[PDB]
Amino acid sequence: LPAGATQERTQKVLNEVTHYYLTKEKNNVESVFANNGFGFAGRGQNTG
Amino acid sequence: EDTPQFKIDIDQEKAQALGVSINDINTTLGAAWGGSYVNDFIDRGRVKKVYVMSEAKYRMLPDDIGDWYVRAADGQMVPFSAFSSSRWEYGSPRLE
Amino acid sequence: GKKLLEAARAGRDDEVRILMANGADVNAADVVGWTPLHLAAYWGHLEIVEVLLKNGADVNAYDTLGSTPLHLAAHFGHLEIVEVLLKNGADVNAKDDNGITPLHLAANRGHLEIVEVLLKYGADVNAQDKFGKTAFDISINNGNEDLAEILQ
Amino acid sequence: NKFQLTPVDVITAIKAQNAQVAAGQLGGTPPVKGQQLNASIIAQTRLT
Amino acid sequence: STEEFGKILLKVNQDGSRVLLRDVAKIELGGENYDIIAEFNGQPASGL
Repeated sequence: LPAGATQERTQKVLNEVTHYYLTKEKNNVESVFANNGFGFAGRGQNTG
Repeated sequence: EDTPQFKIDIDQEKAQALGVSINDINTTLGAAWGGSYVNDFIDRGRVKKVYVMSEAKYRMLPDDIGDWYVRAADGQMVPFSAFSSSRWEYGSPRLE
Repeated sequence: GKKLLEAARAGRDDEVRILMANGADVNAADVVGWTPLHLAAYWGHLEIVEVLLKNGADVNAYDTLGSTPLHLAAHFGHLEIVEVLLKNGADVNAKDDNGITPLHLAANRGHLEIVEVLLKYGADVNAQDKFGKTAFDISINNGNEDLAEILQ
Repeated sequence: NKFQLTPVDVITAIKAQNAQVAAGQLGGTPPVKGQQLNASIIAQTRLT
Repeated sequence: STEEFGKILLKVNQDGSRVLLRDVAKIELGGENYDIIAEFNGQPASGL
């Protein structure tokens, strides 16, 4: 997410992500583990 | 096996009332009955410890608890029997 | 006496009701003043309380700080033992060396049933400890809504 | 001595005014519903 | 417990009324920090 973007804003996005895998990849995806707060580029409320 | 042990409770309200800080209370109890490593001194060129502890005859039985005093913020000396209640209970002398 | 103190601590039914037949002292007290009846009220052995009391055990014996078996049992939620003690004449308002009563101890832990059994047997609800605290003052200080109402 | 000061007070003042402070975050976690702003709160920093 | 922390005596007023910790705060078991939201298929999850 952009700079300073909040926790609740990231979570709506990760839920849109998890909803895609479990619906439109229902044949192939077993489970999705989302982590809001830390990423490859670093930590912050705006990375997941 | 578990052994009897002397539970002593500090009344937070009465201590607060008398102007007697809890730190004055606890460090007095501990340094008297448990003793306290205070600092070091040099005994014949060799650095060694300095413990303060009550003399034996004043830390033997529950009656001796009363003979210890703490100063209040107003400057008056208050005995332990003023802000403490005490009972008996059992506990382990060696937790595995 | 020494074998009865440790047998009533461990809770061996047969061994207390054989030591009693061997003339063991019901009121033999350890170094802190705890009789076999103090031990059984502390540890919750209901049936050793009933064997000792009918063998002449001092129901209102107090330790080297003034604690009676009724104090111990009312403190740690032994309801059936509080009733058996009171049925054998337990001092419902006994005062230890701090002024604490069985009603105070039972009120601090929130034992609603032992408080109602002590009050039924006539516990002084306005009895004060050494700090002037009643069973009620304990209740408001602990935030106990249920018990603050039972204590008048 | 002109201003009734000692090294004690100098050291105290340097300790008070040359320091770094943990100040938390605007919209810090845990946040409230619909927080849209999350930002580092910057308190006192080291002198330079 | 939360109750024992609740009855911490902060202050005895002049009229005697005791200011308790629960009177000025809410008290609960909680996380050490709340910076990470971990979800497994959108359900609450922790892990190793």
